[PDB]
Amino acid sequence: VEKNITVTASVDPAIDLLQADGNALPSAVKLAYSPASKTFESYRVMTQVHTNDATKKVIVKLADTPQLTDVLNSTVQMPISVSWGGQVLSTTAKEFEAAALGYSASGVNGVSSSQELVISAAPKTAGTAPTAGNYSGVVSLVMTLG
Amino acid sequence: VEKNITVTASVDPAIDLLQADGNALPSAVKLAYSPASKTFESYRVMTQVHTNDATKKVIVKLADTPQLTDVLNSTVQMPISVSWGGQVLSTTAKEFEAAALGYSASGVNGVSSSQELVISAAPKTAGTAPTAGNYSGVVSLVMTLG
Amino acid sequence: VEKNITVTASVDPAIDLLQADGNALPSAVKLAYSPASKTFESYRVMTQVHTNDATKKVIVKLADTPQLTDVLNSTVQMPISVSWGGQVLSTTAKEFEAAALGYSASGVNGVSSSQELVISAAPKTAGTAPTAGNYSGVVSLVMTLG
Amino acid sequence: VEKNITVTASVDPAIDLLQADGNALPSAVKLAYSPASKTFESYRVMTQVHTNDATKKVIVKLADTPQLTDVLNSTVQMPISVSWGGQVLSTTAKEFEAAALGYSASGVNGVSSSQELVISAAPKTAGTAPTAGNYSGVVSLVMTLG
Amino acid sequence: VEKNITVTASVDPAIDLLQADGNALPSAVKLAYSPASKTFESYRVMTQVHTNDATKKVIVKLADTPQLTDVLNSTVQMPISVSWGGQVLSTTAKEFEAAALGYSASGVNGVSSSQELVISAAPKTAGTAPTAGNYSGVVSLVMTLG
Amino acid sequence: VEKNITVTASVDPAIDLLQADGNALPSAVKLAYSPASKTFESYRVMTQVHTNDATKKVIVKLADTPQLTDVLNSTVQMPISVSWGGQVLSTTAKEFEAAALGYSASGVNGVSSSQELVISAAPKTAGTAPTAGNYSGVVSLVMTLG
Amino acid sequence: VEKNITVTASVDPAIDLLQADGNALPSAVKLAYSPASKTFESYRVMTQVHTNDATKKVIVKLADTPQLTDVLNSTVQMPISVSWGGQVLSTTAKEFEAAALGYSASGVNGVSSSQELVISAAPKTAGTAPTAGNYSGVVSLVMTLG
Repeated sequence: VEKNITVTASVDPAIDLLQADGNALPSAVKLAYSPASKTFESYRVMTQVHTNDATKKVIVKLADTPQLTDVLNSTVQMPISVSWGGQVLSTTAKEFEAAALGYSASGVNGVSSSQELVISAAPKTAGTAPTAGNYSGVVSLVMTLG
Repeated sequence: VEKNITVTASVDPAIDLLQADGNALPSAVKLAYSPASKTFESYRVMTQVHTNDATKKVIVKLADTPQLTDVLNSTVQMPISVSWGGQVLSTTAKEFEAAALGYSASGVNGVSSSQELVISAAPKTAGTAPTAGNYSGVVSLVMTLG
Repeated sequence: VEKNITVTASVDPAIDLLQADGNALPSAVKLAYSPASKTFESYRVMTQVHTNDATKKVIVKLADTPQLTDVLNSTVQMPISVSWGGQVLSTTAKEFEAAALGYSASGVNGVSSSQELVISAAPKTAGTAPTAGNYSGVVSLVMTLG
Repeated sequence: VEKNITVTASVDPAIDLLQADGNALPSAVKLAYSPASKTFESYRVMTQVHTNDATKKVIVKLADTPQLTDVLNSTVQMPISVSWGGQVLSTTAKEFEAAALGYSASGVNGVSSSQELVISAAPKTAGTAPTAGNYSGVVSLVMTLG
Repeated sequence: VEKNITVTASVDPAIDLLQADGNALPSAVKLAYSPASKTFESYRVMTQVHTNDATKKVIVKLADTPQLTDVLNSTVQMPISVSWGGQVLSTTAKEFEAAALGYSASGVNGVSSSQELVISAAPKTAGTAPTAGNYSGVVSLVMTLG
Repeated sequence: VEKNITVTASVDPAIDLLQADGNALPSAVKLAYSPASKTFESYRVMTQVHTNDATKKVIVKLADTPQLTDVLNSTVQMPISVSWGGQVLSTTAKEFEAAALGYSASGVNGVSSSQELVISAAPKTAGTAPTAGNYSGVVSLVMTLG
Repeated sequence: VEKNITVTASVDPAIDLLQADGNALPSAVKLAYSPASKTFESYRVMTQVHTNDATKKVIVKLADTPQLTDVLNSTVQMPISVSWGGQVLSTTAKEFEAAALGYSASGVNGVSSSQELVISAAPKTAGTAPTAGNYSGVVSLVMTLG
């Protein structure tokens, strides 16, 4: 037999995010709506940033405001909230100092301390249940070196 | 770098199931077979039901009779048994009263007492060892409000 | 709501391993490294073997020599040592007699006495600290009936 | 049968924490709230630090301020307090001298005397009961050598 | 090193149970069976109830009738008997008056006198030895304020 | 509140060991080392055997030769010596007659006279102090009816 | 409605590879690049070989040397390393004996023990970061019977 396995990779020499255990971030996450409290469960994962130069600050921002949208009704939207390193991310660029990230906390140089990434969504109107259906959205997290 | 994390969610304003610790139910379970006793281990998890209205009864049923089937032989089947709240579930719809579920037992309104969910399988013929191989199946648990 | 829980199972009519309390073996284990003594902590669990026929001997072997490898450097390796029933396992097949396992020690037929399984790792060079990073590996324990 | 047990380990040649009995620290802890005194129970464990070089000081800090957050409401928070070696830990780095830790108190070189680790939480407003629900959080304890 | 310790807590502002020495109740108990008398040993622990309001009665009940079940045979069952405060608990709700509990017997307000909790099991048929194997079950004790 | 207490039990209809006061045997024991005499303290407990049939002999043996091993060095071992009923136990099976055990010495039928169980360890080389550290081991006592 | 689902299959009566859980191998894999260590993450999957005749040896080779190439610059290349069964694969043909594969380890005849497949890539010049961009490549694994 012949088995053609396609191998693909994306390379950025400067920066990237990886999980605290040394694995790539998940490509998809699942949220749960609970009717009693009218809110969605948050997704939390501990991430470490790998950098080529540890002396420069890190700028984190979102490419666009993420929104959960119904697969059958593009009109219905629900905002998505993303926070990294304990601060809420948005289109405006946040800045993290190199000393705050704690590079080389372990024996590996260029790897910072674990930073928590939180993904969550809320109804667009407070105290109102969202319309039934399946929702989907994309969070475009952009990280660049100072 | 840019990391496109896809966020998806399914919303039902009326009812749903969550674990007793406030987490979504597992998407996959594993059963073990012991050759000496010719039986499979059961999977048990404690679940709590969240409802928009606590005064209505709850109807629980299975969409279809689940069966473990060999991944390499669709002919070989093994029945799966599912029980929730201490009663055996089937295609015929069971009914649970609102008072039996014990809503608002804790300080959170609309959340009932913990109900145990049991997943298990048995050989289709009693006292006969199943054929060797890998088996798989899907349990489609359907819960609706009265 | 509909919740599609996938149920999967692997069946071998002859033999398998289970924990002494009647649970499946863990799918993952964690080792701890202490800088002071340059050695890793061992993982120990008490297991019982279930057999269809108690009169036959048991052959235990490893599919391949396990090694801890760095997730970021496939070149760096650390050997893993596995021992079951008080004897060191390897690629060469060990043999355990049916009388040594003590079948039906309790009231259940076909279940032997508790056998200890030990998982441990050591640096590839004695007296040298391993390179910092996260390591991973797989132990493929193979058990077959005589 | 074949049983694929995944073995993973994290190695830091310089420093780490272990329990006083020579076991890894627990990955999860449980706190208890008492309605009568409006306070949470503290978690206490005796830990020993293992070092490659016993002549250097030890710096202990938290990667971020831990907070207990409701699994269903990311808005509700409760601060977590962590203290090690009798001093309260925070984002600002504490320093412990090598003589204060008492290295080689027993016959093992590079192992210090037992240091107590305390994990506790309190309501964000004094004298006010927290909202009912399930809370979760992560404490990221960072220890590095001087 | 970085050590991510997960901290979790469950909060009910009204009521809860704690041990007489101020510790959380055990999450697991062990029963012993003696062949000579055909009965199981009882588990006894002294508990104190903490309440936000000491003037209201206390309702105690079980979410479902607990049963010991064989880990390898879901058909085999053994009933579990639970009694708190000297009275047998069941699905029907018991009621304890605020004066009978003796609140503030010591210097701490809102804490009652010690109440004994008894967990025990018996064979489903009197005078018959249970089938050999390992048994497990869950007791869901529900306590609410009047 | 809801408190999920897990109840588990192991049943053997034929035989078992219990303490002379009617309690289960301890799951863990502690040994002390005195530098002055290069020996370990022995652990002694008085046990009574409960049997379904008092006319049959009792066979007592160890599943494997117990050894104290260093938690940080699996190479270092220390033998453990176990004796029950005044005779040294080993892998080879001992036999105790029904008349020697003195069944029904008290008013309870099927319960024998008190038999002493001794657990002790010694250095693997006589007159040599063991290496410093923490040691652990498991004694697998197997008792079966004739 | 009419839904035209195209069904296609490739048949080789002699040999093929499947995952250890009985699924086809993935058609695409993703590699992660970390700037700090200047290396790519490896892809590891456990595979089992199915054969028509278990007495013949197995020859494994690559059709051509795989290389990661930039989608926008065909000049930029990065070598891909593939290893199966613990040995590095190349254009020269490796040979695996029928006894080393351990056929019929489980109850299914003609299925061998689990063999690990590793896919990884490295920069063409050691210690040099690859040029930024998206890379792609194909691994043509050829397996034939002796």
